[PDB]
Amino acid sequence: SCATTVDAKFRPNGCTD
Repeated sequence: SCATTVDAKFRPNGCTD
């Protein structure tokens, strides 16, 4: 899972969850 603990805008743009 990509957006999970920290932030979606910190992790890569268009990542698979």
